[PDB]
Amino acid sequence: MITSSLPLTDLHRHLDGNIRTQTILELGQKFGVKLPANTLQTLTPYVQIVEAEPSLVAFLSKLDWGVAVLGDLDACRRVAYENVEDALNARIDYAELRFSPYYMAMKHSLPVTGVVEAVVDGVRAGVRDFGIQANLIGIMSRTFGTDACQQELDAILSQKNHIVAVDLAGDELGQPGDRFIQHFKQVRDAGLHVTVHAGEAAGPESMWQAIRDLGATRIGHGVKAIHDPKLMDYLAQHRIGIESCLTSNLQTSTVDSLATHPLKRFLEHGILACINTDDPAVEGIELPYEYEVAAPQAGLSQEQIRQAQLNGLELAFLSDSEKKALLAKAALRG
Amino acid sequence: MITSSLPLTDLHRHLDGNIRTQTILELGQKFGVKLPANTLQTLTPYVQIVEAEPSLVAFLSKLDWGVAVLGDLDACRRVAYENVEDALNARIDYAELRFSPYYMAMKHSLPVTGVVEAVVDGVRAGVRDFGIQANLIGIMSRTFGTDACQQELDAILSQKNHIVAVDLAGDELGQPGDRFIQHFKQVRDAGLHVTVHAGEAAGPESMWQAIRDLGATRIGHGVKAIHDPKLMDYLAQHRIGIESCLTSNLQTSTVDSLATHPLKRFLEHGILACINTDDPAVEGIELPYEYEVAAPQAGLSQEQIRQAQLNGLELAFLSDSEKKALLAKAALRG
Ligand SMILES: OC[C@H]1O[C@@H](n2cnc3c2N=CNC[C@H]3O)C[C@@H]1O
Ligand SMILES: OC[C@H]1O[C@@H](n2cnc3c2N=CNC[C@H]3O)C[C@@H]1O
Ligand code: NA
Ligand SMILES: [Zn+2]
Ligand SMILES: [Zn+2]
Repeated sequence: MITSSLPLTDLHRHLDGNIRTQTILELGQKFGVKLPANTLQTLTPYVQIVEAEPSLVAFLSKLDWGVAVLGDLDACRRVAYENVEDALNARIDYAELRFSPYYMAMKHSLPVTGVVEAVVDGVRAGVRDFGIQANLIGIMSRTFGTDACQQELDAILSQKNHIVAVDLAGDELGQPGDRFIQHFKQVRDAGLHVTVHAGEAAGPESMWQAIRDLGATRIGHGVKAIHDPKLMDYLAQHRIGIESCLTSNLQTSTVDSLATHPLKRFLEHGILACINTDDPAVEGIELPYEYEVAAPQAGLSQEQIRQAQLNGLELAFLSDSEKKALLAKAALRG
Repeated sequence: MITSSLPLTDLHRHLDGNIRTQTILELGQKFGVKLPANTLQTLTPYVQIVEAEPSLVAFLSKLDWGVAVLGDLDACRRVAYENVEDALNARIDYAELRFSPYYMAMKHSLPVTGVVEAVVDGVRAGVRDFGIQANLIGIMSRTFGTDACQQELDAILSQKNHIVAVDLAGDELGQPGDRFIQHFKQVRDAGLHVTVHAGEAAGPESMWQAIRDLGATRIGHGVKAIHDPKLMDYLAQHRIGIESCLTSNLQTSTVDSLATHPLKRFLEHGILACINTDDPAVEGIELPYEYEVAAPQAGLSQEQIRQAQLNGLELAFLSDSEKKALLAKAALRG
C-alpha cells in the first residue's frame, strides 16, 4: 500500500513506452499509419504485453507501435503532456519521465532536437495544468548503435537546462555499456546525473561497468546483483540506487516469479531500492498496483514497502532542499 | 492469419468475462461500487491479466470487478449488447456467447431468471443492430455448488427457446463434473446441447467423465488429453469438439508455453479443435490476435490454422443448413 504521508515518486518511467492506446489509434489515423487493428480492444494485444516475453528484446518490440504514430513534433508534445496527466492519475507526487528522442523520431524521420524541445514543452504544459512535480531524463537507445546515441546525446544536451540526467536503455546484451564510455563522459562534463539500465538481461559485470566507468549513481533494474555478494555490499555502502520494476522484470522473463524477485533481499541488505512502473501502458499496470499487488506478491512487508517509497524520494535527482520540501508537503496528509 | 473467404467463429467466449473497462467504470459510478482505481489506465491491472496467474481460480478472480458493477437488469442487458458489438469488431461472423446468470446476479442479488431474459434481450438487440450471427450458451458456475447450479439451470431453461447449450465452468478441481450428472440429465432432457470445461486444471479423467456421464459433445480446453493416447483416439473417432483457448491456457498457467500447447498435436491427430478467445477483455486479447500471433507461436502452419478455422464452423451448435449458409456467405469474400 501507498503511504499517504510520504511523497510518491516514479523514477523509472518511460514516457515513450506509455502511450495511450486511444492516442495510438487517433495519431495512427491522423498520419495514415496502417495499424494491426482499429479498435481499443482489438489493438490492445499488439501494443500491450499479453504474457511474459522470452527476453528483453522481445519485450522491447511492444513499444514499437506507439512511436510508429509520432508523425510530427506536435504528436511528441501531445504524448508528453498526456504522460503528465497519467502520472497525476497514478497518485505520483514527483515523476522522472525518461524518453529516447531518437527512438521517437525514427519512424517518421523527425528532427531529434525538435523532438527534445517538443517533449520539454509538453511536460512543462502538463506540469502547469496538472500540478505535479516532474523532471526529464534523456535516454540514449543503445540498440541503434553508438553513432545514433551520439546524435541523440547532442539533442539531449541542447536542452540540458531542462533535463536532469541521461540514461542508457534498450538491448543490453547486444550493446554493452563499455561502448558508451565517451558518451557518458560528455554527460558528466555537462553536469548531468547518470542512471543506466544494467544487470537486467546481462549480468553483474554490466552493473560494475556502469558504476565504475559510466559513473552511474542509479541503476535501472540491477536484478543480477543478487548473484554477486560483493556487488550487493558495494551498492549498500556507496548508496547506489536500484530502480526496481517488478512487473517489468516478470514480463521480460528477467525474473521467473515475483516470489523470487530480489527486491526484498536488496532492502534487507540496506540497499536503496525503490519501486517504479517502467513502461506502464505496454505492461498494463500503473504505480498503485505495483504497490498494492506486485510488491506484496514479491514478499515485501508493509514496512519494507514504506522503506522503498522513502528510498524513491532519497534517490530522486533533486536537491536536498527540494527533497526536504516534498517530505514536508506530504507529511501534512494522511 | 484469419482466412477471409471462410466463416470466422468464436465458440468459447464468456460475455461476463468480456466487460469493457470503460463500462466497469461507468456502471461502478452509477451504482456506487467502490473500485480499486478510477481511470482506465489505473483500473486496467485490476481487471485484466498482467502476467500468467498461478492457478485457474487466480485467473478467475480477474472477472470479479466486471460482474460487481451489474447493479440492475439493464446493466446485464448493456454488457450483453456491448458484447455483440465487440464480436463484430473482432471480425467474427458467428459467435456463441456463454454466460453464468447466477454469477452476474450475485453481487447485487439480481433475479437470476431476470438476468437470463436481460441477456437474451441485449444479444437480440445487438444482433439486430450490428448484423453478425450469434447464439447463447447458459453456464452453470460449478464454483458455487450443486444447489446454486440447479437454481442457475432452472433460470437458463426458462429461456431454452433462445439458448442452444449449457456449459459447466469455474473451479474444475474444486467442483468435479461427477457432482452435476443430474443437472446435465435435465439439459439433455430439455433438448439442449452440452459443452463442459474439462481437462484444464484436472486431468484427462475429467474429460472422460464429461463425455461419458455428462454427454458433452464439445470440451472447453481439454488440454490434458495430450497425456492420454486412448482419449485422443476417442476424440478423433467420435468427432468430439475441442475448444482451444491459446492465451487463456497460458494465463492460467495450464500450459507452460505456446510452443508446448497441444493444439498442433490435436490437429495432427485429426481432432476437431478450434480457436477461441475465452475471456478477451480479461486476457487483453481478441480473436484476430489469436489467429495472427498466438497460433503461429503455438507452431501451427497457415494450413493448420485454416483447418482450425473450418473446425469452428463444423463444431458450431447450428444445423447443417445454417452451416452451409455461413460457408456460402463467407465464400464470396477475400
Ligand atoms: O524509452 C524508450 C527506450 O527505452 C528502452 N526501454 C524501454 N523500457 C525498457 C527499455 N530498455 C531496457 N529495459 C527494459 C525496460 O526497462 C526502449 C527504447 O530504447
Ligand atoms: O462465464 C463466467 C463463469 O465462467 C467461468 N470461467 C470464465 N472463464 C473461464 C471460466 N471457467 C473455467 N476455466 C477458465 C476459463 O475458461 C467463471 C464464471 O464461473
Ligand atoms: Na493486461
Ligand atoms: Zn526502463
Ligand atoms: Zn471458458
